[PDB]
Amino acid sequence: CKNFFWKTFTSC
Amino acid sequence: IAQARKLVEQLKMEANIDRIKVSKAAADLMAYCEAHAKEDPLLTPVPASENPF
Amino acid sequence: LSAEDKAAVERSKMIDRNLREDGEKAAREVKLLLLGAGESGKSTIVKQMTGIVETHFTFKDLHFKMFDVGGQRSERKKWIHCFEGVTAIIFCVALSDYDLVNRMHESMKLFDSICNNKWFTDTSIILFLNKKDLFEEKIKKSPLTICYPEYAGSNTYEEAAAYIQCQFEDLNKRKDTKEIYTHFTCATDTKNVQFVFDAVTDVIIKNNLKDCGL
Amino acid sequence: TSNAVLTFIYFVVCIIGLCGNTLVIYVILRYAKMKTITNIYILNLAIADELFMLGLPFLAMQVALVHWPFGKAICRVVMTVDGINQFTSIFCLTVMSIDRYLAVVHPIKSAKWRRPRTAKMITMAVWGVSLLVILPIMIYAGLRSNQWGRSSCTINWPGESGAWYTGFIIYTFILGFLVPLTIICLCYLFIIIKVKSSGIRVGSSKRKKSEKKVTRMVSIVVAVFIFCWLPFYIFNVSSVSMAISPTPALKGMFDFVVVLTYANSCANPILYAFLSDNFKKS
Amino acid sequence: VQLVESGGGLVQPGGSRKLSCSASGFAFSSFGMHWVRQAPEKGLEWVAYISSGSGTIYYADTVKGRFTISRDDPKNTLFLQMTSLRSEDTAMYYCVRSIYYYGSSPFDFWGQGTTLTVSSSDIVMTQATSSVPVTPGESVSISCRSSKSLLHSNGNTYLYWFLQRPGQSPQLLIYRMSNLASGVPDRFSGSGSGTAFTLTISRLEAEDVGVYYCMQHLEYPLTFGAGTKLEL
Amino acid sequence: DQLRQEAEQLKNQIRDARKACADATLSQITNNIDPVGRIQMRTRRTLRGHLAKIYAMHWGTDSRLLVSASQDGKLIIWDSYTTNKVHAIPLRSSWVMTCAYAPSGNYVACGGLDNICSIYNLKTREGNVRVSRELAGHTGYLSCCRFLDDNQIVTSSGDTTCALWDIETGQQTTTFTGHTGDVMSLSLAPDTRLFVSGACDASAKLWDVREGMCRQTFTGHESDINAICFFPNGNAFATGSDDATCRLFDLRADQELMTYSHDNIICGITSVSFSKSGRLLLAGYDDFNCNVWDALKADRAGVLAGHDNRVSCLGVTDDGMAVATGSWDSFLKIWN
Repeated sequence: CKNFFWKTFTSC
Repeated sequence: IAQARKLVEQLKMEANIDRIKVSKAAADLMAYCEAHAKEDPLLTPVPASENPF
Repeated sequence: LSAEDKAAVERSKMIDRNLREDGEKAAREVKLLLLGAGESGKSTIVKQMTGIVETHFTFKDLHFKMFDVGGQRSERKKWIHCFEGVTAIIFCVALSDYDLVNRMHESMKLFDSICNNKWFTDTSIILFLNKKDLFEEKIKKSPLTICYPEYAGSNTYEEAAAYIQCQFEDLNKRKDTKEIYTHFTCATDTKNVQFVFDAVTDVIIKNNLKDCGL
Repeated sequence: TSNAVLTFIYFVVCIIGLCGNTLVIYVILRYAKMKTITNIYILNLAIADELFMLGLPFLAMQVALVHWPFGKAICRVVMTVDGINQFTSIFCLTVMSIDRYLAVVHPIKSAKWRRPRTAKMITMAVWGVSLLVILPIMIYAGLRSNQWGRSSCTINWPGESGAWYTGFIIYTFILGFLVPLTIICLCYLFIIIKVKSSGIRVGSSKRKKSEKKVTRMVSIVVAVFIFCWLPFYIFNVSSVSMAISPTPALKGMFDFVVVLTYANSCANPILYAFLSDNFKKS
Repeated sequence: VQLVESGGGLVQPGGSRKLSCSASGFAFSSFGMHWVRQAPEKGLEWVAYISSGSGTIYYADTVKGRFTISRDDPKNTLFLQMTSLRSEDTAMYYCVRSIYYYGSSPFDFWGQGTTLTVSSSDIVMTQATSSVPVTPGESVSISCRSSKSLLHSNGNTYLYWFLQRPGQSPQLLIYRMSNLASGVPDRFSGSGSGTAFTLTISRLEAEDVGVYYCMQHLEYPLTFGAGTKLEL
Repeated sequence: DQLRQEAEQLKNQIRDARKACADATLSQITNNIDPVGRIQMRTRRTLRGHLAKIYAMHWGTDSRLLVSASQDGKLIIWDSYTTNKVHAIPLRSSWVMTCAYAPSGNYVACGGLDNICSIYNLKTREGNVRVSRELAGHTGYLSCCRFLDDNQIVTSSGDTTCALWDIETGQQTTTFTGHTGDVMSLSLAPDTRLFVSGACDASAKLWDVREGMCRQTFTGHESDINAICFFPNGNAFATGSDDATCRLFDLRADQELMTYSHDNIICGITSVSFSKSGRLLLAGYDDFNCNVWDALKADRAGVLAGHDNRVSCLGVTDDGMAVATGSWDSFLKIWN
């Protein structure tokens, strides 16, 4: 997974 | 000079005309408008059933 | 329900298609209003290529229709609303009228009247100065000061004609909307039609550049 | 502290975009002169910008909550509408540029192509291609939940490999920032060279007065487009290329570029309203 | 104005034949064209219709599929290609010009027709009287009955009165039940309401002897009456 | 000298004679009449087939068909109810000022800068409309064509003249010439026994077709007058000029009965017409809209603001069911 991707930030 | 004589003759023949008082003419216009006021769709909007538009 | 009214609708659509096609064909044709002095040099530029006489020709995939005003002699303001939206106005000028029995004052008054109209606040005007053969020897013999009290300089085509051109192109009052630009007529090398084509091309370029935004 | 400022930035940018596009559509719809090719193109651009701006407040709420509670279906539709509006806006800009090039550089031969019905057909084609190009967005969207229970709306790319991320981002970079940008640059370069090359008219001030403004307008549009879209793609490509640990400053930078990519759609109505001689009259 | 039909003759059943209508003297491309046939001893029957610009084509149910109507505007011609011909198609065919706009006169000119012999919820325009005694100088009334109201929501009563003289092509007498056609004398008049129509002749003269047909135009297929014959 | 002074004295004496009868006090005649209030009308239909500036339109006597002429070079006949186009007549000279519809509906007329009044026959065999006649003889420019019958047509030209023709022979049967400027507008009386013409002289002249002499001349306007319309009773008319002023004159009083002007309008009138009852006066200004005045009270009662350019033509149906306004916006609206 990537924390930063497209227009949303995910902690994952 | 060829038009002055015609102009004065026309003015002379225009002078002797039947002129009525302005009050009578205004009264006549008012009377006509009042008499024909009923059949004026632009004044009173005709209902959509009887209106072809 | 709409028995033969459908056929009427179909006929309307068909002639509407014909209307659209005819209008699209007409959009490729350019209309040029024409003015000029009375029988002075109007017979020269027309050699390059009733109520109104329209002359039609074609140059480089562009159909030019030219409408002159010499056929009508009436009040100019009463027909000036009919020519609103015309592509450009060609206003011929003769340089032999500076010493003629006078005409330059009327020409510049007409230029002022036409360059500030209610409808013509945006149209562009081309202008060609003709009869240079007389101008070759009428300037040395007769100085240009006859019609230009405020001008003093060499009596040569390089400077005196330049001064006349500057005065004419400054005669307009709204200079930042309509472009006034000039070409020199030549008896040989009939490129005047080429200059007309280039001028109308630039006019159309600016027109659609304005129309698209920016 | 940091969250509140960014959420208010999202709110203000969405409000400005909504108001500007709302007034633009209000002006266009009310006035009957707006049934022209340029006006319908501007209308399509304005409605795309309106929808794109409407898509943002959900992102603002998600950033505020640091999770997405709206549900899988709402997340999917939000991502789909975001994709369709973004690509509709960029391709609307592309078609406006190519149409302007056709109108100016090729004025005579373009009469057969520049027709209102043909323009509306091209508009529908643009919308169709925009719907086509966001299939991954509308298929692989959904919620992802971490070990603490917080769930965020994002694209669930199938397969444990990370090649899908890079492929998708390079595809969107090429078809959403590269081809439109180069097409617009070429079209406006040809427009500028055609306007400047009208020197056979041999007229004075025709090299500066009527073309410096056009050059400035073109430069402004291209520069604002690049300045608004490039940071987002740079950040995304770095993230999918260089693995960087998340920091609050990095998070702020990310949400800031996500604000900028909408700031472009906010600025477009400003361009076509503050600098439009035929449109400011209405 | 001139419409000439050609291509008729003897045709074996199941065969094919092309009928051609040559137009002259009018703007052919701005008119719809109808093919209308008449049986050897019966009334008129509508066959086919093609619009201006070939944008609309209609057929009769008994002829649909087997017939094809087309036109050549540059050559001013109308074509009817007929396949799988049967004995029921033995008839004389007429090429009829028509034109549709606000106030026009459709079916206002008929061709001479050509003979084709093959060896062996439609609106019912019911006709009651087949013959009346006729004396010149008198007034004669003819009635037509319609199974459906011909009056429309736009006020038009789409009923047409045609007259066919002995051995002659039919001509338009009245269109839309109240309008006299071009050139017809003022003796003829038409009146009526939905599903009840009357054609009246005052001061009957010679040359008015023939068969009077009432036709409807409210919806396709167009249907004729049986026919009323006036004899001395 | 002596003759000019005599003419001036005659003018002064007729002015005094008409001033003696000016006992209007019109501020006291119209106060009793209840004002019409405020009327509202909307564009029931929009006829969009012209792709240039339209200059004239004219209703048929059936109050359905209307002819409209535009600069694109084609005049089209509209079915006002269904918005269909009945005919699309392509005329020769693209520059046209006026169009007319015959009262019988058989013919239409057109003219303009070509100085030719072209008469087209609609109800013909062979299908298409054909140019029946081309009336020629004017030395100015055709400005207004009106039909008396299918055979008599009255035209006005820019060479300070009006004429009455015979269509069959194509010759000027009568010529009216008393103006000193371009005649711009022309209106026929309902009985068609006389008409009125307005020119650049700011004077409207009343002619009788049978005689050929100007029966009366009316002044009062300061600038050129662009529109004349007859009152429905036939005993009055209205003139709209370039100074944003409408003026209602009465033939018998031979004076300016009423004036309609507002401080906030400075642009020029282009067309003027009355309603069926004569109570409403429709004026098409150059302010890209139209105004509706109360004729008997001189109070602005309505605004027809629906056009994106100047309204050039304005007509009212014979039954008074609709008002068609055509503008340079390339569309003509039909208000009700």
